[PDB]
Amino acid sequence: SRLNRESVIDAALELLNETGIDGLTTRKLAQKLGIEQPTLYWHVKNKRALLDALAVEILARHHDYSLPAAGESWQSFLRNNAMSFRRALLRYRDGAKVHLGTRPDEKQYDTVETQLRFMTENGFSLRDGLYAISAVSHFTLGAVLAQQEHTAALTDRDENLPPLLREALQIMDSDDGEQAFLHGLESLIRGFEVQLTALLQIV
Amino acid sequence: SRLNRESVIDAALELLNETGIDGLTTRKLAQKLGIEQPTLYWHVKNKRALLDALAVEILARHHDYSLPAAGESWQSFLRNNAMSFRRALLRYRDGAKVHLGTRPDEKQYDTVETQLRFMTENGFSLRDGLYAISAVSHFTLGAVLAQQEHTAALTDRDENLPPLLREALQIMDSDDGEQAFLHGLESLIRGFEVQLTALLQIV
Ligand SMILES: C[C@H]1c2cccc(O)c2C(=O)C2=C(O)[C@]3(O)C(=O)C(C(N)=O)=C(O)[C@@H](N(C)C)[C@@H]3[C@@H](O)[C@@H]21
Ligand SMILES: C[C@H]1c2cccc(O)c2C(=O)C2=C(O)[C@]3(O)C(=O)C(C(N)=O)=C(O)[C@@H](N(C)C)[C@@H]3[C@@H](O)[C@@H]21
Ligand SMILES: [Cl-]
Ligand SMILES: [Cl-]
Ligand SMILES: [Cl-]
Ligand SMILES: [Cl-]
Ligand SMILES: [Cl-]
Ligand SMILES: [Cl-]
Ligand SMILES: [Cl-]
Ligand SMILES: [Cl-]
Ligand SMILES: [Cl-]
Ligand SMILES: [Cl-]
Ligand SMILES: [Cl-]
Ligand SMILES: [Cl-]
Ligand SMILES: [Mg+2]
Ligand SMILES: [Mg+2]
Repeated sequence: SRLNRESVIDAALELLNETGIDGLTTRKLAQKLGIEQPTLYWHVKNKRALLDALAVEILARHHDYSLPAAGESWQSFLRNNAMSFRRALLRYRDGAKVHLGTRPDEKQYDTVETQLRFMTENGFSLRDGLYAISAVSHFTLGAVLAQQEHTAALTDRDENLPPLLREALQIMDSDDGEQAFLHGLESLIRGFEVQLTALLQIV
Repeated sequence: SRLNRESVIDAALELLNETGIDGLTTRKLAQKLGIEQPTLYWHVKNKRALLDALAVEILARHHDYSLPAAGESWQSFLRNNAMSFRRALLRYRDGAKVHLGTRPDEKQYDTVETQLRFMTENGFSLRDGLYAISAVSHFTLGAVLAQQEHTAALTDRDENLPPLLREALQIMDSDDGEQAFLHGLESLIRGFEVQLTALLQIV
């Protein structure tokens, strides 16, 4: 079939949902595109190059809150950005693992620069603005990977549970982690705010 | 060589540091133990069972702040627990990926039950206590995986960087993520505290 960049990425994402990141191979992508492995090679040099592109294209296609709205507070921006980032990572099997270890791509430079600038224009130093963006990013990726990797490992396999653990697993498994993620996200944003507002005051 | 559980785990962790989680195979563990693959099989049924055990044994051996000190505040306990958890995950190559998707093991039941009880005895509901423990856990795992997966992907490969990104990458890469992790950890703990102290007050 068609091997332009957009068609390759469509087929790779389709394959990702069927196989997960570990079982995703260029050999299985060739089968799905109806081509021989050396044909695919001209287009897609290895698995690493494929994963690097998927990580970019998943946010391009499905992360619709990269940028603040005109006049939006930094608190509201981080909340909306994290909810969007989370949605985009969950939309594909092993989506957080696909994002992990990447750094912003050249196609993302204007986006991420605007996010860092916006934090500095709302009274954060670059460093404190970066620490908040990194904390939100790590917390959101951690929460998604815990969800996704939990699903995954459920293709492996106690009445011996002590009672608070038993109840805690009941609670954790009552949604895709949305409740726990949103509660933690408010805690993190509020902690950022207490720090920003404090200036040089002992806090 | 010796194939008791402790010797197998010693050799597997040694192998993990040489290969990483993706390149860790029962076939390479057999070579390192000087045995045939069917000998190893009697001891170690597959990679999943090995990873599940390593995840438990890494914290058993190297996470020394599982439990609060007598009279320790919940704030201090979460901080010390997160710093210890982080140290233990970083001690082996791909250590966070080894932890990911596991749930507490039977050998960890008394430990994790004590942690959940301790949060409830410091005025959290089980649910709000679990949300704080999960947020700390997700944030810490996210921060470690970002570090570890960054190292990993550096076995793949711009003057075009816009200036705040360029400076942000300089900052991020000035340590193993310790500064950014500790700053975010204080933000999260303080947000937990503002929530706890608020009770039913609008906050
Ligand atoms: C500024 C970026 C950055 C800076 C320095 C080192 C980095 O590794 C990063 C990122 O990896 C970023 C992302 O991946 C974003 O998810 C990212 O790329 C992004 C986006 N494409 O819209 C986001 O929404 C961001 N968000 C907080 C989850 C986040 C970026 O802020 C950072
Ligand atoms: C209570 C545990 C739990 C409850 C319900 C579902 C879960 O998946 C968990 C865990 O996975 C826990 C851990 O892995 C700990 O890291 C965990 O097992 C642990 C330990 N062995 O000492 C920790 O120090 C904990 N810490 C916050 C990082 C954390 C545990 O609190 C939780
Ligand atoms: Cl066609
Ligand atoms: Cl074509
Ligand atoms: Cl195209
Ligand atoms: Cl491949
Ligand atoms: Cl990452
Ligand atoms: Cl600027
Ligand atoms: Cl011996
Ligand atoms: Cl033996
Ligand atoms: Cl033993
Ligand atoms: Cl294997
Ligand atoms: Cl996990
Ligand atoms: Cl109890
Ligand atoms: Mg990123
Ligand atoms: Mg765990």
